Amino acid sequence: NVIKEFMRFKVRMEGTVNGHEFEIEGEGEGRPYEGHNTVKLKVTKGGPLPFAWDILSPQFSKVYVKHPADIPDYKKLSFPEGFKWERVMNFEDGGVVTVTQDSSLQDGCFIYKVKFIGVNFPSDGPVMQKKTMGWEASTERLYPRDGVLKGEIHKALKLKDGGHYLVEFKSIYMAKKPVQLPGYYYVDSKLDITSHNEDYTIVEQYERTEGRHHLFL
Amino acid sequence: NVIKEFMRFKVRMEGTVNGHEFEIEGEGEGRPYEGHNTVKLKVTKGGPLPFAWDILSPQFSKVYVKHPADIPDYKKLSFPEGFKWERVMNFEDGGVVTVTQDSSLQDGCFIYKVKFIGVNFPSDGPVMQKKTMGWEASTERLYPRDGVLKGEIHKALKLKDGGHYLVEFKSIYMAKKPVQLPGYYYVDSKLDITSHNEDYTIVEQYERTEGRHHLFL
Amino acid sequence: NVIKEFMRFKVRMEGTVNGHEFEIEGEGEGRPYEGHNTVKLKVTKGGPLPFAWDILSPQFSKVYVKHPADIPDYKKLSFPEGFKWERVMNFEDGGVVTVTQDSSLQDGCFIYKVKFIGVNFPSDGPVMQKKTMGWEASTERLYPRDGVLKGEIHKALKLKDGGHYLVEFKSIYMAKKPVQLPGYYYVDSKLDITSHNEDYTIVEQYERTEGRHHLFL
Amino acid sequence: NVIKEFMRFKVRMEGTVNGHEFEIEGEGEGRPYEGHNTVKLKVTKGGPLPFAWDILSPQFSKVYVKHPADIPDYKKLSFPEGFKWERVMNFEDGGVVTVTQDSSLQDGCFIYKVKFIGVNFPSDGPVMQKKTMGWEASTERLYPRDGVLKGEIHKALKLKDGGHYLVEFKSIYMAKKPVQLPGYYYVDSKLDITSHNEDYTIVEQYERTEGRHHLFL
Repeated sequence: NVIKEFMRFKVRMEGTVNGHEFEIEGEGEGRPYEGHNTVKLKVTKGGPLPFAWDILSPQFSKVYVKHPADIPDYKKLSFPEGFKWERVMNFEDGGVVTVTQDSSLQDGCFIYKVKFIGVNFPSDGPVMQKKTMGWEASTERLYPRDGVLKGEIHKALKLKDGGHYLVEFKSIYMAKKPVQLPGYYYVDSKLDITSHNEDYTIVEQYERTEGRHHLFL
Repeated sequence: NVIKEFMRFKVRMEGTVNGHEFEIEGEGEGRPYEGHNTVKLKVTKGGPLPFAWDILSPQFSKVYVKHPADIPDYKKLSFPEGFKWERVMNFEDGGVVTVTQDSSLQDGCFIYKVKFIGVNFPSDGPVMQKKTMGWEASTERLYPRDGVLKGEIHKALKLKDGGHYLVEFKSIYMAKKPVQLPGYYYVDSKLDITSHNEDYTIVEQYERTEGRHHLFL
Repeated sequence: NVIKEFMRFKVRMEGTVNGHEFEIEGEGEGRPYEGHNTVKLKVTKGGPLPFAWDILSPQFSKVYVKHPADIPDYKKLSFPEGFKWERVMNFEDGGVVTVTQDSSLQDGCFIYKVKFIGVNFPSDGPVMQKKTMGWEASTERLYPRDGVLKGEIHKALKLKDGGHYLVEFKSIYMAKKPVQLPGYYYVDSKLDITSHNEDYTIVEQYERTEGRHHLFL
Repeated sequence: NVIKEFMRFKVRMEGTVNGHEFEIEGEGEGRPYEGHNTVKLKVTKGGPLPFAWDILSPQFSKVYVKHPADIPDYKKLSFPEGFKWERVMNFEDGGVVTVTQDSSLQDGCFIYKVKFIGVNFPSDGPVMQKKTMGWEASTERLYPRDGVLKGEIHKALKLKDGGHYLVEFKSIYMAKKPVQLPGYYYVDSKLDITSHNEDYTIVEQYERTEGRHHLFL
């Protein structure tokens, strides 16, 4: 087995939001079978960011989702080769983001390569004015489709003046080799920003993430 | 107590799907504080239906959602006056449905009046070809907004040739009198068709529905 | 040919916007082959309306669209039997409307029966606060699909304090019996509110609508 | 004065579609005040492309749009500094694309830098199976919003076996310096693939694009 009880990872993101180009690099670690992982990020180019860090936080590790024995762990089974993941984030005020990523395993460490493009965010909106205060804990709905695994989430960012800023996530997970696909299931996640410097150029995150069947089944 | 341990309801739906006009009348019952109810429906006009019954099933009782003590039960608190609910159902193949309903209390019995309009369903699609096999259990994401309660769900209809037919639900719950609104929370639901006649003109449904905080909190 | 150079019509709408029920009845007339028609409406029940009239204005006659000889006039050809039309109106601030209609012909007079359900409009939004000042002239993109005619438009309502309120229209035109379908084409339209009383309970409208190929063809 | 009657351009694209990375370089020319331009493209990395070329064709020069004297030419006025343009392409089968671009003027030649991310395209769909055969001529609806110029289009890809594959374009044009914005208007366009080799690694395109008021005004 190539996936140990403790695994480290390296991540690199090249992105663009409302015309602003940036590059982020980071290191992370966690326990794949327990559903715990952490990551320390640094904005290497284009810093400081003129937008909310929160839109970038869920783009930095679903191989770390704790899966019970009866639910095929598609993402873990895809290794050593790995998987690719794609995403559409539809924000309630017109903002749209598409993400494309490659997950590989090189010398016992997971390697993540992310590309991000965020467009149509209002200048006076919560993203461009940094009015967000982290994500609420979420629940993803997953199912097999077109030979790959897909998942959707109704997420929300908490606001400074109170209230929520709603975002719909549509994710696609694609294995680099044909492996076992699960049926209809759910993934609960809670991402927290554990520490950050004043301008968000150095950020530390934590994520608890577990897969399960619906409670009524 | 205005809402008793055991409550009955009467429901009437006037609808249109792909130009086909129909009317449905029903009678139901259940336990509001336990999170479960049943309903028997009869197609009084426009029978037999040339589309999947399943798209109509979740339009026939959220006052029956079991809520913990720490989550304000907005829908129960709205009574004797009651509440109105509205909904948008966005199907993956282009089909769209808007629903509008009024919930009142007349002489110890809940009265539900539903109006349904379903449009843009492909003639060769699972709705018009009756290829659906019930809903999978679901999880609604709720939050307060614009002085009322809103909730969204990523639902799915099971297909007989295998696979899923995806539908996004967007619901709005509006009290007739200003009552206490809850915060961010979730409602798990599971609707089953318990019995039906050959042409789906007489149908019986069961729904278990419970409110809760996200499992990681 | 059952459709003459001058044709009259009568229309009735039963609708609901944000829980508010209403009924509208009207009489109209126009010239089918010239591309223009007029209509006088009166709110028979639910008057005065607490929302903007403008959202109802495009639901009151596409058989009146002028078509050149080289573009099959599907809607005119559908008569004496007639056609049914359905619509989805997606507003930028979340408001969603579905409309279903039946168009028939009785002794030289077209009979229109409309059902309208409008949901999710913000209470402080331009619809519920009556801040709209009529529609801008529009351009519909049409094409045949699933044995019927479809069309989409990027429309906009002019705002009182300046700016626009965007709405995407998705319409489906369905002949009761199969008749010749056109290919890809466009329809230019301009609807005007010619007169109205103070509370919009009596309203007169004018529409100019003509079909054409794209100008670069 | 800076934009001459005849202007040349260089374009570079770094993109990803369904996990497949590619790079495209090209050179074009045309007449800005007349509303027409040409471009020759070469796939420099990731060739041959396993998807339809057509989705990339409209990403390679709106400074070339012929504008009448009464409609402020925002994009031409933005020069020598230039503009940035962003886009969302919503395909009817779930595919989503976000594009971000930078347009500048260097040594009397326009320089275009494009980043493209395409996600959620079905493996058996029109894009991944190359079932498309060019775009139909289109009509963009433009308006000023949030201090910038926005435009939406209901586009369509012609299918090899007949019918259309629908795509909704949402574009945002942002000048690098505060310049005069137009009002509500339209842009007609027709993009043709004039020449290509067997695997689409070398492609030549032509575009005729002109701005105008609605025909009824």
